[PDB]
Amino acid sequence: RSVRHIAIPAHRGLITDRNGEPLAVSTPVTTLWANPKELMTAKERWPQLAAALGQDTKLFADRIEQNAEREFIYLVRGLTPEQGEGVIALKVPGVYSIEEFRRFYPAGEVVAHAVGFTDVDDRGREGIELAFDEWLAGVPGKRQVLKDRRGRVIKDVQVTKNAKPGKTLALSIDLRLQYLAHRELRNALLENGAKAGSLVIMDVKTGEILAMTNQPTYNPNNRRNLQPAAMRNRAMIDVFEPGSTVKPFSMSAALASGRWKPSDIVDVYPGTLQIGRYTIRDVSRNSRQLDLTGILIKSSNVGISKIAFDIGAESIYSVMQQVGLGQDTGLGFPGERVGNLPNHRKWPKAETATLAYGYGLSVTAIQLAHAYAALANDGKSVPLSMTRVDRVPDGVQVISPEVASTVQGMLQQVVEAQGGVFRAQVPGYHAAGKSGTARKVSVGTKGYRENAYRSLFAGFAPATDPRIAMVVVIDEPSKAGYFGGLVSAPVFSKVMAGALRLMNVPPDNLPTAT
Ligand SMILES: *C(=O)[C@@H](NC(=O)[C@H](NC(=O)N1CCN(CC)C(=O)C1=O)c1ccc(O)cc1)[C@@H]1N[C@@H](C(=O)O)[C@@H](C)CS1
Ligand SMILES: [Cl-]
Ligand SMILES: [Cl-]
Ligand SMILES: [Cl-]
Repeated sequence: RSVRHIAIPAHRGLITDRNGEPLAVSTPVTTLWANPKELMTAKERWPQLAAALGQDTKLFADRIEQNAEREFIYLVRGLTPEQGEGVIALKVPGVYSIEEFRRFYPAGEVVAHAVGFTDVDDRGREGIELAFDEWLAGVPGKRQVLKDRRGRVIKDVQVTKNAKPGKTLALSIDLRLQYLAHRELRNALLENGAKAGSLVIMDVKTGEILAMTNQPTYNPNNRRNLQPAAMRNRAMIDVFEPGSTVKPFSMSAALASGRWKPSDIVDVYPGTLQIGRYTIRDVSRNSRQLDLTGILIKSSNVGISKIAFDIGAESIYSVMQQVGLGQDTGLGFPGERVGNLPNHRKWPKAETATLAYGYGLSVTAIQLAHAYAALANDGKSVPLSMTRVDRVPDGVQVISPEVASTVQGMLQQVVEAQGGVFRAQVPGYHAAGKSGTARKVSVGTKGYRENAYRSLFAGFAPATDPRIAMVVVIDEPSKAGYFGGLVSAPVFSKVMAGALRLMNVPPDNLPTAT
């Protein structure tokens, strides 16, 4: 007869949203174990015990007989505390209970990518659970039990070490906006027959990530049939060419250069522009000349190319780096990518062009939203945060108030003007933003696919005092068009309207309110 040492399960720290809503919680459960040696002295209680555990009488009997010489086996794990003491009430000799915890995710698939999960051993393996594992993990206690010759538990002798709970972590996420964002992205995925998507909502003034959702997603409370594809927090860990969505930054470089002003007109006839062996092409070849604003409204590649040739790549590269494209966010989310902003010594005409209209670089959805947040925040960039922020941090002026203000105005025109991106309009509010439509990279070679696109829309609102920026990305829609302003803009409209209402933001455009 010896003294066995056994663990005292500790509480894992609570993860909440920014308002205290539970996202990850350690819920008390009871596991039943048995001493076969003791159970063998009470065989006639078996059929009753077997039925209380929902097991076939003979199969249960087989289990115990196969482990007869043994002193410890598990009967069932993770019952409710009531279920456990219900069975313990049967007073079957050799049946014991252990009070433990199971990690439970109340929002399930809605916040799976941000939150992640713990594995069997209670260690974080994905998402925030992994990133803050040290913080969240408690330290298990220990106690001593005396058992006799036949393994029968005789006495609880002492607690050698108390258990200590993990610490509470409050995320920057607003679960209300996360629900709204999650449902709308799913709907659009399904309407459009798309393969994947992301949606990011950011507070432009504080840097707090208010929502981050992706499709495909999964249920962390039930991972039985989980495939690896569904696990990716795409918004942070997948990179893409932003296409036309970087034009407002190219345009920001232009206005900062002293060589351009909004009234300037650019001749974009014939809608192509040969340079070398490569042809810069416009998709909407309907106008012959466009002012600066009209270059954004019609999303003219030729137009932006000509401005780019005039100002040079370095000024464009510069603004893109400054707003944080291809830069480290400093969030340290597991697997998070920085993307790439190519740095050349000599910038040929083509590479200057393709950079200015958003190819040759790669960003994440979170980075894109960050850049639009800076633009919306009168040119002041603020560090990203995925945890609740108490004090509004000190920002860095990355674009002058004046340039930012002008570019905000052009983007508002992109949504509201005739021939604009009208599906992006937000009932009740003035919205600003920019669509994008980008050919996907060829599988198995260099170059681009002729029929697979990524639909983008990026923006902020309300125009008169911007509070939130948003990025909607949808991959390979195949059912109802593929242009950014057809596919992603209506999602922007719907989510933005809901978000601003949920945040009680006063409407700034009542003739369209509800
Ligand atoms: C902004 O996103 C614009 N989109 C396009 O021009 C794309 N272009 C491309 O995907 N690519 C791929 C790679 N290269 C060489 C490296 C290119 O030169 C290039 O242009 C595009 C291509 C085909 C089709 O059918 C559509 C788009 C403009 N933005 C949109 C928008 O706002 O969503 C529109 C309305 C005009 S095209
Ligand atoms: Cl990276
Ligand atoms: Cl953070
Ligand atoms: Cl791609």
